[PDB]
Amino acid sequence: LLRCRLPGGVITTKQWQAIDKFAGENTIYGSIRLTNRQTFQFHGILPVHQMLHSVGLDALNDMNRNVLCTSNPYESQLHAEAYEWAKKISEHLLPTYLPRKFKTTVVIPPQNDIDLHANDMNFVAIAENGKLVGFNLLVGGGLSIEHGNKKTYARTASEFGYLPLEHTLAVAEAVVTTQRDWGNRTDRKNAKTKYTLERVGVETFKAEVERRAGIKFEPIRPYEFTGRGDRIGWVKGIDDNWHLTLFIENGRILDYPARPLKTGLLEIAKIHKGDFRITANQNLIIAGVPESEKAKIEKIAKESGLMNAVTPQRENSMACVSFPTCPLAMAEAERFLPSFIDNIDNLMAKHGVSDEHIVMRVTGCPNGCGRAMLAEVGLVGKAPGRYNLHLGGNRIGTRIPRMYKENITEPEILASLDELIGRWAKEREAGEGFGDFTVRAGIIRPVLDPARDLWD
Ligand code: SRM
Ligand code: SF4
Ligand SMILES: [K+]
Repeated sequence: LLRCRLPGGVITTKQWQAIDKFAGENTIYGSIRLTNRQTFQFHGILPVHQMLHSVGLDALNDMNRNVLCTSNPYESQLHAEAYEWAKKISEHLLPTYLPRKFKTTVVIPPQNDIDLHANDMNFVAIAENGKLVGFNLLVGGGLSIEHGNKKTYARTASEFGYLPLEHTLAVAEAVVTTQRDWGNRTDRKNAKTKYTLERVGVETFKAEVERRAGIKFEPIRPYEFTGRGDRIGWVKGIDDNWHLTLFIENGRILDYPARPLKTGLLEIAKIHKGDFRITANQNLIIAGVPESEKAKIEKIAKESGLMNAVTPQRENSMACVSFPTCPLAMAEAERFLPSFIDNIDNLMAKHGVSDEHIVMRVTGCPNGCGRAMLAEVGLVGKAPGRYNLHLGGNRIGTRIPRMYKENITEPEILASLDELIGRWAKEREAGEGFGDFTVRAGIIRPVLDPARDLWD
């Protein structure tokens, strides 16, 4: 279990070949596991720092996790600057000791693919005339909970205000230090930023950040999100460039009988002009493909089974690693997701909603790595084969789903969804998401203030 610092999930084709080699020859599993934080993991390492350092990669006292950045913006030209900033914040935050681990993102509306509400500090990019002018700052997200411990809770980030580009690093540093100083000095399970904010208050925390940064926040600049999914397939970039996002189930890159996913990515890496981008949805973008090269790349991806069509449901589902490698796993996640979505796909077809999707996530234990606490339908592992079923989040990921059923099995989960999906298929308003529908139709009460109303 070794993880690399890879801001924005951008990795070169050279770096890819290096990690592909190591993964194959020096680990028990032989796989490359793309994570939902835009980096990769090796499992069962049997020097790695030299191998990493040799291609210019460094694995993260340092409570800082990988800084995320919207991987495939609709306004393609914005990525370069946003990525440059994610990278600078990353280097800037590198060693103070944080009470708990600190997570940061750079978001480019209208996409919340990085799932900002699961993070401590978020910089939402504001652009004027194709140029970034500043960031809206949202602080305090965190999903980790402890079963039956009403003192823990998932929380969404709070808006602090807008800041011109020039103040970015000063503000980033100020949030980190304020949290470091005010974080709970006694208990580890309450030292996270989401808890500090609720203890001292957003305005109190905010005022301190302004004092330390040497700035005064301006009012929030308008922004909205329309989704969190990747743009599977070919999308037109800038110039004559194209981006091919490949759906990779569970982000597990391995050669399977008749689906040489790993070798395929190696073949592509060898002829690929630009680089790759690991997404927050555990997928991979082959970025900067000249129009003339599309066919070459597509042929390989197609042959290798990297372009096998899946339903929109499968593309919008996610699970954490869990067993067999995670020591904290309570129930299967990555290994349960595939057949579970086979079941959900059947249910979607049965109700005539096969072209629809429900943001569905499974996390193997309450730590919440699979980000089930920001899903429309979240499954939270409680024991072997048993999960807590949560409903009521929304497509864009700005609402925490309340627990609907507790410690139930797959057959029980499937029966409840069969029924709920049916009602949604028939009673929903035009373009209404499943999560919103369960809340509208009174199937589940919404979570309006997590620190106070998440638990029944
Ligand atoms: C690989 C990854 C899951 C995935 O399927 O993509 C994952 C995997 C693990 N996470 Fe996580 N976490 C990962 C994203 C997150 C997220 C979601 C996110 O950041 O977008 C969360 C929820 C958000 C949050 O932090 O509140 C998350 C909250 C945790 C926690 C609980 C943190 C807390 O504040 O209490 C732990 C346990 C701990 O650190 O104590 C943890 C622990 C772990 C460990 C490293 C278990 C351990 O401590 O020994 C898991 C490794 C399993 C394995 O065998 O590989 N992981 N984990 C995601 C790796 C991110 C990365 O590259 O660093
Ligand atoms: S949610 Fe739990 S089981 Fe899943 S990877 Fe994180 S710590 Fe392990
Ligand atoms: K995926």
